[PDB]
Amino acid sequence: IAQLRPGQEIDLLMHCVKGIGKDHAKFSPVATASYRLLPDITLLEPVEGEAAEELSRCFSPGVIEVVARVANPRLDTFSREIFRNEKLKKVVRLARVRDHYIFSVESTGVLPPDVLVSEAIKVLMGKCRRFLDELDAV
Amino acid sequence: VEEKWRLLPAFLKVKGLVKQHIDSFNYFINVEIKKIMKANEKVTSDADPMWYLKYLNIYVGLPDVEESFNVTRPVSPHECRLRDMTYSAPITNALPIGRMPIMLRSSNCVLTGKTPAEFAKLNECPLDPGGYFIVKGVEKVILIQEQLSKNRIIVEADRKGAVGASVTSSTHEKKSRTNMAVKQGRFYLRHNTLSEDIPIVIIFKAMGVESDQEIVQMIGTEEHVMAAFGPSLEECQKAQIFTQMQALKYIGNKVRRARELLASTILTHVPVKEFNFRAKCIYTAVMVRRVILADRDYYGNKRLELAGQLLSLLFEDLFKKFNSEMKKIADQVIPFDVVKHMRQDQITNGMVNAISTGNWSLKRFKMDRQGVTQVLSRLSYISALGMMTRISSQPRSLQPSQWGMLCPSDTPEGEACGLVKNLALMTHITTDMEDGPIVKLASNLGVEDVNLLCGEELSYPNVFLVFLNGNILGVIRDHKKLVNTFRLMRRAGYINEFVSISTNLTDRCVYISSDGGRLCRPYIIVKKQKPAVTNKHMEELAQGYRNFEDFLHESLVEYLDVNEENDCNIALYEHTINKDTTHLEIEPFTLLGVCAGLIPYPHHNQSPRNTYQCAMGKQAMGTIGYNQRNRIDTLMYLLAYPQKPMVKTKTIELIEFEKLPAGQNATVAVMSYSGYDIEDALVLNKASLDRGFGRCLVYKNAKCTLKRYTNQTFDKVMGPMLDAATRKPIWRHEILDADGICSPGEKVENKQVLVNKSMPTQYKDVPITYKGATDSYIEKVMISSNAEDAFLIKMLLRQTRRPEIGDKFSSRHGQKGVCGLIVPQEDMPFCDSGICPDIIMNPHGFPSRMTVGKLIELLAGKAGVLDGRFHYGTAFGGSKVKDVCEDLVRHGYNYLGKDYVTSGITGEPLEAYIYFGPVYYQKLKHMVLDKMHARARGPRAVLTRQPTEGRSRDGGLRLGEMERDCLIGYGASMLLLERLMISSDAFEVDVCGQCGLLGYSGWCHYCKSSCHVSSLRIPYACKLLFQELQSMNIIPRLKLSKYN
Amino acid sequence: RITTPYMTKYERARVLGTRALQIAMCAPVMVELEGETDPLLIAMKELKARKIPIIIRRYLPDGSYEDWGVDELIIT
Amino acid sequence: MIIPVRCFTCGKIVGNKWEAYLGLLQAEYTEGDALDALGLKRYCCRRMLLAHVDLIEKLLNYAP
Amino acid sequence: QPSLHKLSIMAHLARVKPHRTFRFNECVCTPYNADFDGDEMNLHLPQTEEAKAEALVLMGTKANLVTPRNGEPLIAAIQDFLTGAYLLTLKDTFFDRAKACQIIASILVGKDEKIKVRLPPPTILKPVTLWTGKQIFSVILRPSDDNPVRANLRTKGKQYCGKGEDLCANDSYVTIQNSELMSGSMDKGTLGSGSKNNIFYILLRDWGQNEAADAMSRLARLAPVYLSNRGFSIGIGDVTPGQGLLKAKYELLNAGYKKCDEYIEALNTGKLQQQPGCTAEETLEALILKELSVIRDHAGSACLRELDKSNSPLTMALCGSKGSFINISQMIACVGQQAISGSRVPDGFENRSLPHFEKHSKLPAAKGFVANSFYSGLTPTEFFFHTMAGREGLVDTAVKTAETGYMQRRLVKSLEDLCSQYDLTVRSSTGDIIQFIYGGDGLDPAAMEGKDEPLEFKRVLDN
Amino acid sequence: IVQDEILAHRLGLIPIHADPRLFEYRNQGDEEGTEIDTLQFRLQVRCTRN
Amino acid sequence: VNHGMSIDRRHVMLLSDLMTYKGEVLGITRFGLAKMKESVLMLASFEKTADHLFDAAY
Amino acid sequence: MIYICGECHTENEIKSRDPIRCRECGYRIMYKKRTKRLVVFDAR
Amino acid sequence: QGRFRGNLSGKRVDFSGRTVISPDPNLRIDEVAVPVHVAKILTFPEKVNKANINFLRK
DNA sequence: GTCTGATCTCGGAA
DNA sequence: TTCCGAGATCAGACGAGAT
Ligand SMILES: [Mg+2]
Ligand SMILES: [Zn+2]
Ligand SMILES: [Zn+2]
Ligand SMILES: [Zn+2]
Repeated sequence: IAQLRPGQEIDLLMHCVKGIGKDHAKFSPVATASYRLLPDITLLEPVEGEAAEELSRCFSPGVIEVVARVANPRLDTFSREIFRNEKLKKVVRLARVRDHYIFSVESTGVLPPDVLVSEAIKVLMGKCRRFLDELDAV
Repeated sequence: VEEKWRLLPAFLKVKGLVKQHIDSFNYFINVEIKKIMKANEKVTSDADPMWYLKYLNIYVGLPDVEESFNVTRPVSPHECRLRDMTYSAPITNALPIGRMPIMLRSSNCVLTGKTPAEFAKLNECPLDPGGYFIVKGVEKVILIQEQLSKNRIIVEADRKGAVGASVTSSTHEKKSRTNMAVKQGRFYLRHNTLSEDIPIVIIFKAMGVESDQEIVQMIGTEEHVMAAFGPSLEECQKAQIFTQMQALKYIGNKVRRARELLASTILTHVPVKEFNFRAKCIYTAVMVRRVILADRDYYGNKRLELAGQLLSLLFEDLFKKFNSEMKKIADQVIPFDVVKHMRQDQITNGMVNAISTGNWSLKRFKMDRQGVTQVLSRLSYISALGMMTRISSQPRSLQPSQWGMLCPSDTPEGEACGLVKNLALMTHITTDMEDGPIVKLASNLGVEDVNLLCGEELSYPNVFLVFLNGNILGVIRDHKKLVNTFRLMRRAGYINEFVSISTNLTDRCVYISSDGGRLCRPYIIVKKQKPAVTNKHMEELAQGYRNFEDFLHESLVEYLDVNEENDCNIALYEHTINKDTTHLEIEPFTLLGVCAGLIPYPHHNQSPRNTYQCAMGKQAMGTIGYNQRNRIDTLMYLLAYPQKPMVKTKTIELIEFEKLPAGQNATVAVMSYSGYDIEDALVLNKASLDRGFGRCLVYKNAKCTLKRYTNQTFDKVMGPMLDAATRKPIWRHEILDADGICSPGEKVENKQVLVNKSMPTQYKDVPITYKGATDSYIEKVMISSNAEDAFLIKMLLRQTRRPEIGDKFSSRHGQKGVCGLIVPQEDMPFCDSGICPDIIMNPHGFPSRMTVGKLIELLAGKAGVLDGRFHYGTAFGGSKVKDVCEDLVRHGYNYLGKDYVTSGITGEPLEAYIYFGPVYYQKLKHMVLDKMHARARGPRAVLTRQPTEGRSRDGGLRLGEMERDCLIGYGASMLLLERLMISSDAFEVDVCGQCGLLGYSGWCHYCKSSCHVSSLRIPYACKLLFQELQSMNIIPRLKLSKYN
Repeated sequence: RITTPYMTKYERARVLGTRALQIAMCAPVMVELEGETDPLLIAMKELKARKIPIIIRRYLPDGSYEDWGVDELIIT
Repeated sequence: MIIPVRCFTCGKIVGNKWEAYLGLLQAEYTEGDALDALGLKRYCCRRMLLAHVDLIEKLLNYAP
Repeated sequence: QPSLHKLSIMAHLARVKPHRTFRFNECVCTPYNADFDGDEMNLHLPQTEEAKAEALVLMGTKANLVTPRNGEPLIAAIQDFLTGAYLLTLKDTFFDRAKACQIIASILVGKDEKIKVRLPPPTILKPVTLWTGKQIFSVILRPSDDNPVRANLRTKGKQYCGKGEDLCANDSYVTIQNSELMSGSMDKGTLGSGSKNNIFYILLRDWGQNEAADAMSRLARLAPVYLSNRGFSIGIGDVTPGQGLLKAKYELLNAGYKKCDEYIEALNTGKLQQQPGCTAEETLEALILKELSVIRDHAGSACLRELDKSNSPLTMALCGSKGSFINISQMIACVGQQAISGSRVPDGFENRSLPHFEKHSKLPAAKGFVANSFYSGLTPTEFFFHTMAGREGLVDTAVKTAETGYMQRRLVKSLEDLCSQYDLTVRSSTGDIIQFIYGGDGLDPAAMEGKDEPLEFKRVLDN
Repeated sequence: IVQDEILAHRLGLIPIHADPRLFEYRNQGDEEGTEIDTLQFRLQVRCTRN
Repeated sequence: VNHGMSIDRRHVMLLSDLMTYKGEVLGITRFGLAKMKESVLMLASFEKTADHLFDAAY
Repeated sequence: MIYICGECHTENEIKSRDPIRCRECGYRIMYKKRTKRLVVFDAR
Repeated sequence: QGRFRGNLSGKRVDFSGRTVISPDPNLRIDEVAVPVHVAKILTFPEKVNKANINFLRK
């Protein structure tokens, strides 16, 4: 919190309140709560004969198998190194699936992340039932 | 060939930055006070010639302060900064004379030599430049003025080839300008003591050379154009029968407003004469020689007067005023220390009042240089160091003679677009020296003068005439042997390293300059195509087994001024060495200053974008010193969490800027977002500002002092007026604390009282209230006596401001920008790994400004944080893009940095990739809380009854006369009556019909008849025009008419 | 009858200038207004309905004049 | 001044990783892989330790 | 506060927002000459009701859309809006009813929330149905069904195809019929300030000034909403020369230097022919400049041929939003000869510009030519000469405003008391006639159309 | 030596392991707390030499 | 038109026609204002405020 | 009234019209003790 | 600085303010966003005229 | 520290 | 013979605004 030298005091009470994260970012329950679409990489042409290990170092390390097989696409960070090669850029189209993403919630530690998400869905449902009861009044 | 940069951190330890201010003052203390006593001994009087006062020496001791009779205690410089004193030391059988202020880190200041552990008990920051006097509490620098050279034959073009030498008397009493004009083909010698432009052959016959054969032999023996000296003047001399030497003093003896043998010594002064005028004639003849053979802004001509040269202009005059008043006393009381101790007021309040009010008002030297001193700008660290290396002028365009001496890009814009320069890194202003061994080697190496026939010094090629400091010292047949032998001698070390021999072959004059004040710079000597550093030397300097001054005596590094750079073949790098290289270049990033040089990749930006930053680098908002909490200064801006930059240069390490940085480095993502970033504006996010991105700390300062009067009554600080309870006023005396001074650690609203300073008329209280707009917390309250011990009390007001809409950020490339919008974090284009940006920057700042150096900082920074490394982007070097780009690939990033983001608002991925990375954004001191202003109706000025000027005085902003024409051109008539009579000066006046004049109220005093008096409606400023016109004899007699 | 039959922008400004200041001193309103409280917004409702009790006195610079009703002019 | 306890961009708790970081640099650990030992994956939370200067141990000297 | 023309004071309606900044729409910033780099500007508040109408009618922004020097419009799109609407009306964009109703429904706040906004029928139906970009830009000119605006405009554009009227594949030829953008892309010259055939000028003259201010305040709301979801961004990939530039610049720097080595050698070693202007060593430099400007413009043409489309500084230069094609050649290929007041850089030392070169060298890169572009970074002599030529920009703005401020003052202190009287004569204050009709025809220069003619009859008849 | 607000801001960013949805929002200003809305903490550090 | 900077001729047709309508070409300096205007305060608000006010009192 | 020395940091009870010197020093820079009131701060 | 060129023509003016500007595209071209604190200070005297009686009372 | 028209003194001529 | 041309010296001025 702070550093001191001898003869110095810190005396303070605190008050904690329940706050939305959009009020101030110190109320934010999550470090990063981003998501990303799962990539899928299709070799249109079969690649073999030392161009496979060329395509190995081109991508992310774990993504590929060595002929060339796209072993596990989920680990791919989009460096987009293929287009530097000038030969394999015509070979493989890289793509990301639209309706298949990858969430990555990392909580600060207030609530465990499996209860952050199930609370996050729970207040979106509450945000629309708040409006559906407005139409029932009118 | 590999490592030669190491000479620069060894040069900076010796005499590089803010050490030229110090050495110049250390020369002034340790030499110049003992060269004024030799000029001003022997105080004698005429009313008694049998006594004598004779000064032996002056010593200037250590800084002290007395608060009583004989305490005589010493002082740290950060006590004079608090108690508003002046950091000064006594001047001294062995009795005191006065007190003179000492610049910090000088030879007699306290701060020199002492370790950072001892800087704590002296409460001073170790990363603090020095070179500033502490006068009356504030800290003033003497700015480096640049003057033109002394006794210089300048050939200008007034009408046709006029030449004037602005001789400066070594006996410093006067400075005269003996210019030479041409009127209708004839030369003249216009002066300010001569009532007539007298022909020059009149002077020559007055100077002892009487015959006319000698004069042409002086001017031109080879005739081709110097024959056209003939029918110009020596015929015009002969046209009136006036061949005589005594008779031609007589024509001078009339116009000079036998008596002119003496008054020809106040003409072309520094050519010396012992009534042997032969040396004077050649110097006038060479001045004519230029004209018949025929650059004011070129830096061999510009000498620099530093802080120690400029104080010696003062102290010599203040010693003389102390000296002559001893004669005025000894001639008063004889028909002696005890009538001298009250003249301790003379030097002390003379020297101090010249620094605080920046006025050398010296009638003895007829100079009135205004604004020589400036208060230090403690806005950031480099805004202090950017003031220490500053040059004020007395042209605006950049000359290439400023290469290596001054920063090309560090300048203001506005009134001073090229008139306030900044010193570069590896420069050195020179000091004076003796001219003994210079002459002694000149006369051995070969020179001869006053015995040579007039004809010799002429168009013949082998007549290079040696000039030292502007005085001819003979002629040499072979220029090369002289220039080369002196240069070998200087390198060997027999002659002073600073002296420079330069040769102009257009007019055969070699120029030995030992001037002092010349801009100088070091280079690595190139004898044949192999340089002299030899690498192994660059290794000695590595262990320290050698010092930069050992390079000089080993003839490996040469100091070159601007004049010698005409004769050299400076190679920039190792690989551009030629057949005739001469000197080489130590480290080519040293041509940039210390405000630029902060910029990473300045050699990729357009050059008018570095210059914008040199202004904004001084305006940065960051940390000031390690004693930044104990300083109580009038306005101190502090950052909450500063960060050293990710892309440092090499000048940042020599300054130790990263030891006390200014500005964070935020992950920008240059893209166009939400349309609130159009004109250089830039979107921030409301999470980083909630996480503490650039929280401000603006520290004001309010003070008061409680003086004891001549009435022997004094000021009181009586406590709060509790009303109906112990509770203090409704909010007015709520923070007072019962000792008077407010309590530290408490908030002050508007119009709340800090102290109850009560004044004797009987006591009227003058309560010192805090105005502000927002609230401020007291941090410290200091209590002390000043010099005249009167209980000064100083407050210190915290205020933290998160940067909201309006607060100007810059971007370390001169692309400044008000923060137009603050979006929430969840509305912002996060990339794949989760990183939402902090500062979305508009990409239209790039293709017109062409600041490509910014685009590499997002690359060199982003590769830098991912590797755990600080990438050097210096000037002319640093980390290239072809190796930074292959470092992003190892961490799985795009090799240009353009990262695939998905949009925050819509959730779909963005159509194009977005550049992304950390660049060093420095907040700077233009926050909108200091500039928000509105004036409904407030104070009016007492004289003209218009609203006042300033926001401190509740404002009113001048609808100027340029905006009057805009309101004219719209045709809005009833607006201008409303905007310049109704809501500015709505006055009401009474005039009378007959004799029409301003008569007060109901009737007009002239013609008391009271009947015709009819009120008008007028602006008050027009009524004040009529009433001050009528004060002089102009009488505006208004003749009214009714409204039709 | 000889000047321009178009209401200039300097005549529309002052007619809206003084009909605003007249109606801000409780003048009788001619447009049976619909809740406008800005007196200037009432006056543009007066102009478009062409009910303003104002006649422009146009001065030819010799000194002769020529009247023009605001009903009798072509606004933009 | 002192280490800001959050990242400015994401807000990972990073104030508790300063003396754990300085304890790593006291050992052999290079400037790069010291931050990989503390669990700092992305670079924006990595610059909060890398680009940070610690004035608070230096100001304390001049604050008796 | 540096009021330089009539448009520096303008009235504005006032909406009390929540901040301490004066925030205005960025279309009206070129009349103020106001960037947002920390600039301040004053706000007067007229008190009487007569001075309130004189602000609204005479000095309102809806009245002074047009500067009185030319008749050009000064209030029009700046920066992002131009590069937003160019990227939207570009031929390649296609929106589905997902994004089409999202971009369109951005234009429904603040006097616009009460219109039945009519999306036009889509221009592809069968294989997938989707709109085009230009069909959504037509919603700016005519959002409702009962809107009476029918805008018409046919003009050239920047990067004009030269041959072909409107049918060539470069597609820089605007044709709007009845406020429906039919072909072409919106450059600066069809949306920005300074052109008398942008739509906001065409909507001004033909359909009143309320429809021009609405269609300009529609685009300022619409075009960032497209661009912030399309992500226009610059990077260093947008500045790196490809492979084709480097082998082109290397030969042009060699073959441009062989001749200038010979043209110098043809002067001093022997006999050189002379241009009629002056002698040798004056026409040599004018023949140096011809071969160096050959270099920076062929390499500037070598850059632009290989520079791929959707490049960010190229896209900002095609529509004239920011920076021309000169700046792209300076950043990428080669920045040319740095000239000081119309010549090569003068020798500040004796017969030599800087002591690195040789005496009497008239060589390129010794008298001011910079060979490296801003990407590959300037060298120390090259950086100095660019600074020397850069300061002449900064020095001259300090001294010109010291003179044209005075020249503004003398001009308006003689010319202020003239007004066109009611019998069309223009007289002084004292009654004396200066002009019998104002300018021969008695016509506003402000309302005047291009070519100093009030109509330009080809445009009105086709309208 | 840490300034008051910057201390009070740095106490804000510290996360707190007490889970929400046990508590409710703070209705009024209500700077006293009602032990159903708030959660108080104390910090008393005074350092000497050992 | 040499400096870009397009302008209507009707502005220059007014500036020229003011500058030469009283006999001779009256350049817009301090001196040409005296030969153009009769009123004092319009001259007195321009340069030479001292002489123009005393001479019009003479 | 209790003040704190320049560097001695000893609480010196002075009174009015008293020189500001110090016990165990001579140094005349005397700061004031921090207030005793409950000061409420906002963590925003 | 004298009364002619600076106190009779270019005179200071009440009901007038000055801040730093920042963009806002979400306004019509005819509107300036004025801060609250300024708008509570700069006042317009609106006389009471049977249509703003209930509005000024409110 | 010039850029400025005005206003004073000299001088050569029908 | 006088008068008008051409030699010297003398004027007032040299942008807005801002803290
Ligand atoms: Mg600006
Ligand atoms: Zn009377
Ligand atoms: Zn983070
Ligand atoms: Zn003490």
